[PDB]
Amino acid sequence: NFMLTQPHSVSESPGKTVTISCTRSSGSLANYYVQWYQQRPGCSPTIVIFANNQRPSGVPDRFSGSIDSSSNSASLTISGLKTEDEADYYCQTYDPYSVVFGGGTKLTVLGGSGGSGGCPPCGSGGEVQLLESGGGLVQPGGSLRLSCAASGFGFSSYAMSWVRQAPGKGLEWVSAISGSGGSTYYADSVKGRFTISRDNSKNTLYLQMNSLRAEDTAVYYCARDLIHGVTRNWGCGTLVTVSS
Amino acid sequence: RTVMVNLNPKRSSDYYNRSTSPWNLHRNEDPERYPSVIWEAQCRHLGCINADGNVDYHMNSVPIQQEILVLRREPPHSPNSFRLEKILVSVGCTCVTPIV
Ligand SMILES: [Cl-]
Repeated sequence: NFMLTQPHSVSESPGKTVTISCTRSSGSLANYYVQWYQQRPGCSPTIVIFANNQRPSGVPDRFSGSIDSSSNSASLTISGLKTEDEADYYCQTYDPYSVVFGGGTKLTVLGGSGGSGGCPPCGSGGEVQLLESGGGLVQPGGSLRLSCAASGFGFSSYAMSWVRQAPGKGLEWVSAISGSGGSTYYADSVKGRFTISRDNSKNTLYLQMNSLRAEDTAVYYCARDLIHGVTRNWGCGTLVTVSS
Repeated sequence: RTVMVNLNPKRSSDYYNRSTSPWNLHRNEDPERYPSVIWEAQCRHLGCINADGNVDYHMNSVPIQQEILVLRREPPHSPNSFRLEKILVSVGCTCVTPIV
């Protein structure tokens, strides 16, 4: 479909402003909302900007987002940089059939230390709870079924998705399903092997993984989406290892 | 506890056509059920129609799924009274936005 290109890394001094840009290779960027995620080392990702420029409660107002339709790009801007802003920032958007993450931009706040951050909670806060399970070790060609138990919201009113991350690598969208379960979407490399489904009376999301491959090794996250392609909340992940 | 009891939407409504989240109507027939015909909404698009008439993926068409009362045949194929069941049906579609 398309790719999102953001720099591998950027550095800037504390107290200064930094902008991270993300260029979309194909399709018109202005047709689809752009999200930005912060992920500290060893933590789950958390939303900092959704729908191009919306800021959730709890995100400091030094974070802002914008889009530039003529260059087909979106930007995250951090004013008044603090050491706790040092992290990996991911852009994300979508088209009618797929969701795409950028490679992640690692932001270094020069000066070394003078702060920290800490990890977010599982479910991205509030009453929203997403608890993954089913991960384990499997042989190539094997099968595994992941489940995600949701609480704290009207589950059948929310599109849901699976996103995975191999330790030390980037976010990769896996699969998505509409609130009713009537529409499903798949990354190309998992089509014909993975099946996403949901049981709305049990508040549960499933991912059936057949024909497992070594490259399928990753932490797999459950995610609640406000619409297709706009992720608002993240689980804490379950680990899937595929090895001979 | 057994108790006694006696005796298309397009006809009067074209919201299915004029909604920013328009839908088609599926005829769901079941003679072993009363009412025999249920009309089930299927949203036409993932996105919603915007002010230019175009499908817009900044929002989604979503169905409104409701449990409703029906009457079925307690002994199958036997029209000698029946059970009272609840079924989940799409009654229409609305447009959901991430901006609230
Ligand atoms: Cl795809």
